[PDB]
Amino acid sequence: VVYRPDINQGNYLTANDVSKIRVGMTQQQVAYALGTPLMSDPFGTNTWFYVFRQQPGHEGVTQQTLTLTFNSSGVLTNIDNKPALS
Amino acid sequence: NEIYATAQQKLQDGNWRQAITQLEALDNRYPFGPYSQQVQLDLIYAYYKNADLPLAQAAIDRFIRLNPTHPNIDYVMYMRGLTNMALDDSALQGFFGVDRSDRDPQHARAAFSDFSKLVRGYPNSQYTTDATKRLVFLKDRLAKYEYSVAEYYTERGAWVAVVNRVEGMLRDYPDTQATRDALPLMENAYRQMQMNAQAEKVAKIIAANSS
Amino acid sequence: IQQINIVGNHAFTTDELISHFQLRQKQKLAGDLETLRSYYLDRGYARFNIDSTQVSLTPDKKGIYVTVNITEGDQYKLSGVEVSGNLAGHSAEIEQLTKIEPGELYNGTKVTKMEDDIKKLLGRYGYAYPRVQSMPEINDADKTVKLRVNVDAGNRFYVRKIRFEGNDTSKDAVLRREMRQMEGAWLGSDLVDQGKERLNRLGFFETVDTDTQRVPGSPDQVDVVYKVKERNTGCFNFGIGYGTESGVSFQAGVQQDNWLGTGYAVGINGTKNDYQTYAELSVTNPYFTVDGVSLGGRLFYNDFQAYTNKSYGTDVTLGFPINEYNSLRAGLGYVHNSLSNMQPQVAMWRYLYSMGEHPSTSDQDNSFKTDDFTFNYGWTYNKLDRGYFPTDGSRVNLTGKVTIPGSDNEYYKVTLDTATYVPIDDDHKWVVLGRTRWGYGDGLGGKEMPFYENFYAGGSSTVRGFQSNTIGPKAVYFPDYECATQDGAKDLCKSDDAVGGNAMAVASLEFITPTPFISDKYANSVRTSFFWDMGTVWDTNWDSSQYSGYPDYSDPSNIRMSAGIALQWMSPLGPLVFSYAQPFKKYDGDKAEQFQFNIG
Amino acid sequence: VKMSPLPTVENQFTPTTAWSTSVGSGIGNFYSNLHPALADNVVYAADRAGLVKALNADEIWSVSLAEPALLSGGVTVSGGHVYIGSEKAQVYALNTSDGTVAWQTKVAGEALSRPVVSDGLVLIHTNGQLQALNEADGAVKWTVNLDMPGESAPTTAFGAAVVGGDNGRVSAVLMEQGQMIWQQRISQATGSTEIDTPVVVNGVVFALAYNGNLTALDLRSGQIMWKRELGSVNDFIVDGNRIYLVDQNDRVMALTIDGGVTLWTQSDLLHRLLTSPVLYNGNLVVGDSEGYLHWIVAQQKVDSSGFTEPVAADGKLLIQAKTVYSI
Amino acid sequence: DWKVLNAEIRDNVRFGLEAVNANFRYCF
Amino acid sequence: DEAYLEAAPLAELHAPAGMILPVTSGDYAIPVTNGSGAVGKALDIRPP
Ligand SMILES: CCCCCCCCCCCCCC(=O)N[C@@H]1[C@H](OC[C@H]2O[C@@H](OP(=O)(O)O)CC[C@H]2O)O[C@@H](CO)[C@@H](OP(=O)(O)O)[C@@H]1O
Repeated sequence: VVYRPDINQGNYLTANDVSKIRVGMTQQQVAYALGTPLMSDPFGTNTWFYVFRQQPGHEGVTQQTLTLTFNSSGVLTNIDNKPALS
Repeated sequence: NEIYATAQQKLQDGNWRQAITQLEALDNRYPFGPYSQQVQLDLIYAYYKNADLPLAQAAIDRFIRLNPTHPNIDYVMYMRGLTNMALDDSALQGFFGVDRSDRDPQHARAAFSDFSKLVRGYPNSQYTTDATKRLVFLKDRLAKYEYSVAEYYTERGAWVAVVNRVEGMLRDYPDTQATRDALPLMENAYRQMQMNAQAEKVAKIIAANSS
Repeated sequence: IQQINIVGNHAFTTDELISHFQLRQKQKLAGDLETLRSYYLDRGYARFNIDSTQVSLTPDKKGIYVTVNITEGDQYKLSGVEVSGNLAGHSAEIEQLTKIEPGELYNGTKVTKMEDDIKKLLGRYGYAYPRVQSMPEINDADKTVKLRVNVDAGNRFYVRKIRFEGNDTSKDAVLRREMRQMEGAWLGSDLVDQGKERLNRLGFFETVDTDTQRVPGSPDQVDVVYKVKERNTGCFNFGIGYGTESGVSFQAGVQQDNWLGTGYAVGINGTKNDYQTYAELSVTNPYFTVDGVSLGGRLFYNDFQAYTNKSYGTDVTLGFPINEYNSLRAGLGYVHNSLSNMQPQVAMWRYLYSMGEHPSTSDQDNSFKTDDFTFNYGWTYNKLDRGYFPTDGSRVNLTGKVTIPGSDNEYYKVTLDTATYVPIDDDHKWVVLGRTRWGYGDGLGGKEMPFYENFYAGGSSTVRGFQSNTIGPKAVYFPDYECATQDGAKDLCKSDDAVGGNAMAVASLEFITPTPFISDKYANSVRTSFFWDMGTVWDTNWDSSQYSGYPDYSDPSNIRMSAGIALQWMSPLGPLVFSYAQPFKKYDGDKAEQFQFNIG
Repeated sequence: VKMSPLPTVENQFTPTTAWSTSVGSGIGNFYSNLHPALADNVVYAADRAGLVKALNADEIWSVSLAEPALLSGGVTVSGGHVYIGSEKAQVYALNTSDGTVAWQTKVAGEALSRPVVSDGLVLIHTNGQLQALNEADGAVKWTVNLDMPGESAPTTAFGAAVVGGDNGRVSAVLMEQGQMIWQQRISQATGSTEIDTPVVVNGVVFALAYNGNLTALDLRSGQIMWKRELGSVNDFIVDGNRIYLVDQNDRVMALTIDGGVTLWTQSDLLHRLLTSPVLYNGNLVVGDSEGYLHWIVAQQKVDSSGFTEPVAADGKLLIQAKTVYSI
Repeated sequence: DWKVLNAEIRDNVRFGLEAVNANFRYCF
Repeated sequence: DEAYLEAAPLAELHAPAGMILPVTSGDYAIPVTNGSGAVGKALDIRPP
């Protein structure tokens, strides 16, 4: 009933770019393809979080979470893609 | 001559309005006269005590620009710190007991920076103990502002603004009270998003640093 | 300048090109040269060139001449528009912006408009810094131009932080609750402007401006800074009027639309004298919940000993938005009203008879009192661009009451306030304003609306130039005027005492102009206008038959009209209004007042 | 600052206007060279509005060339043709006996200078371009461009013209083709805002400009023979081995042709906005802004509206007010 | 700053004394 | 006034085993001072 503005959070992801990521890319190659992360793990690890969250007014919350774990050498070693909330 | 002796008596015993009237009368004195610098310092003091703060700032900037080095330049810098910190207070919010930390912090950041310059530049000055106490106060006054913003975004539901705002507090104000109390907001924000590994890391920090 | 000549003109009369010049001096000369160039570039003369300018003085500098020498071409047509480059989608929207009428006369301004529309189309999707350029291919074999546009979208930008500067009194949450751009989300250039408009509409600030700054060392992030300047919001008023004629006389109160920066709207008033006691308390919370639900209410007490009129009550109102521009309100209230020692008269006793009362004519010794529970409701529409001196948009405020079953009175009342602003000039210094008010109340179940709820009109707030609450029906008394009792006239007597009526209609038209002459210090605080206004109030159920020897107050056609000039000023101590008007159309008993002033 | 008052000197002569008549609307406040001309006992005149008249030397012809024409450049008459310039791009050529228009032609800019007829062509000094037109047609023969920061008319001799504009130089060009012969500096000032008709007598070029650089140059090459501080925008007269000048301050004076010591001055007309001098009946005549004629010893009132260059020929003095008069 | 039976203090504050009509205003 | 003299003392966070807290920035670092001077109303605030 009461109007609630749409809320967006996180960086914008699309299938056309998510399909671009491959094991072995450098941090600069990934940042170029997808852009600068808005979330990272500060507590002593080299992990980037690409969170795509949308909450349209009085609709359900939708979220895609792409987690990238890098080696301390600056090499992508693990990709974990959650397409939806549980 | 007579005007400066009168201004000195008004600064010590008389009215600050009479002291400023007599000191401003000396604006007709030679810029190179024996009291020119002493009068400029007396004017800065009178402007601060009368709350004519815009003019204390202009006169201090002029004084420092014209005399980059001076035996009492550290006194002037200390007065610069007090002049900026004095603009942060307000009589009405004080009278009613309003918690003012949410308002604009621009003046507190400027005062913090100038006191920092004082403490590092002249460690032997008699003013650095009081500047140290005011530096601790200002650092905490700023951390309260960052907390207030994180609390609002928690209420609106912008979970990433909350996570990044608190992460920033952990880099700029690591040891203040507002930071120790801010961690539950990050611990929650990482659970509304399904990021359980970091909610657990934060919970370990909260427990390890618990009273 | 004694003479401005144009050499080589053939398509237009010299006077037509001169009619657009400001010289009628380097800045005016440059402005006129650019105006001439654009004037031709808007009509297909793709090859138009300004070949030379001559500026010279007369002997002894008595005068000056200006001549410009130009070469005209011909009227070119635009054959089509070619768009290429890096379009990150959105090809259909650009193609839609790209559409032109076949053979349409080539126009440089239209090319600029299309280029800007493309930048604004991409900006709402987060492409804050695109590269857009266009250039013609001008043909010789035919009077045609082919337009090429080269677009490179660049990359998407994200917002890192939103900061506020100049927020010295208000809480950061009071500014921030009005934003539409979120931190940590993709940038949208329209959301930032909607935030700017909402900050202006509150009315707490003299100005709001923004800055989108790039983050050093980061190719895709910006910071958004809002800069505001606070205005004084409400004043405390206190005073004493002691004297031996009246004794103690006391008045005090406070009104703020922002209370210490907390966002609450608080109004507290009271006064005491030998004949009247009054008190009022009103508190509203604009955001009881985070979504914009507001909650507030008031208490009042009013004791007038002159007939005796004593009343008190409370009101609780809740309201909530349903759209960006619409909100609804609903609430409850209670009023106790006790009257005694009323002067016998027809309009009042008609009601008293309908309530079942049978007072004795010409004996003022009487009493009547009620306890009434009321349901209140209303709706508001608001899209004005400013709080203090709006220039565009419109506002509508429907409100009303219905008696709750079980109350002593049974009635309903409806009111409707509207206003619309339309600019005349692009700088919004010339504006035309229309204002209207409507209202109607009536009875339920055979009763009439109580006379203490009647509508009144006239005065500086309604129709200017008349004494307050003097427009409308006047009292007709039964047998201080001697006819009030048996010691005077032995029959019905009329008077000039305004009583109001069940229905009201008022309207005005105002022309808002810049101050003819004033320093820049007042450029944003003083505004003047000329106005023409009209209105009328009428009393349904007036018995035009039984009292056919007296004016028939049911006729709504007896419209009163006035016109004059007024000035508004946002004095540091509050809004002030000054006006003068001449009520050129008036009727029997209309007491004029020509010079009027009040605090807003 | 203020103009000197009218002199109190008693008029020692008995001059009078032989006849006068109104002509069109008048030049008024517009500065131009629309002076009258006289040839073969016929007076030719024009008004800025576009009216052109010819009268006997005692109303035989008049036409209006407007559809105003903003006519300028004055009227010059040579043989069979009359040439009238304009502040528009058109130059009008009319027959001298019958006044019917012969043709019109386009030029590169305002024809503010006097149309000068010489060696088969008409020289018009405009936009700073000097153009030579066919004396018997509208065809352009050639143009020459000059630097630029009213325009001075050309003077011709031996098949070449001497011209110069508002720039600091004077130039001489050939009449056969648009070929430059020489250029030289004649003026300088202390500031760019103060930097600015030549004559040739016995092979000596006499140049004058606003600046105080009155200069005498060799005709064949641009070698300066002498220079003096005197300067003025007004036309001047060289005759009898004497130079008769009207100074920038409206001083009236004469000097010798060698640039030697000033022979005499009269300063009682200073700031009265004098016209150029004319030599008539052995005396110099000037008109002022208030309608008085001065003999240089005598003064006479003619027309209180004021004055445009005076002209005289064959014993007649013809002047026009800011209406034509013959004295 | 201060200027004058009545007086003004600065912006936001006016007082008048002038049986009696003593009053003042203080704007926030 | 003396309100600044009531500010709470500073105290750092301990790092839990296996984690490192974020590396701090260079600013807002208060250096160690002797603390030998006067405080509050005791301080001679005037032209030397
Ligand atoms: C958009 C920006 C805001 C500005 C809007 C401006 C337009 C509002 C017009 C107001 C209604 C016109 C008056 C009218 O026309 N109102 C009806 C009519 O009123 C008799 C008329 O007669 C004419 O000439 P005369 O008869 O005087 O010779 C003069 C006008 C009026 O006087 O008929 C009544 C039936 O009731 C009214 O009823 P009511 O007043 O209750 O609405 C009607 O509305």
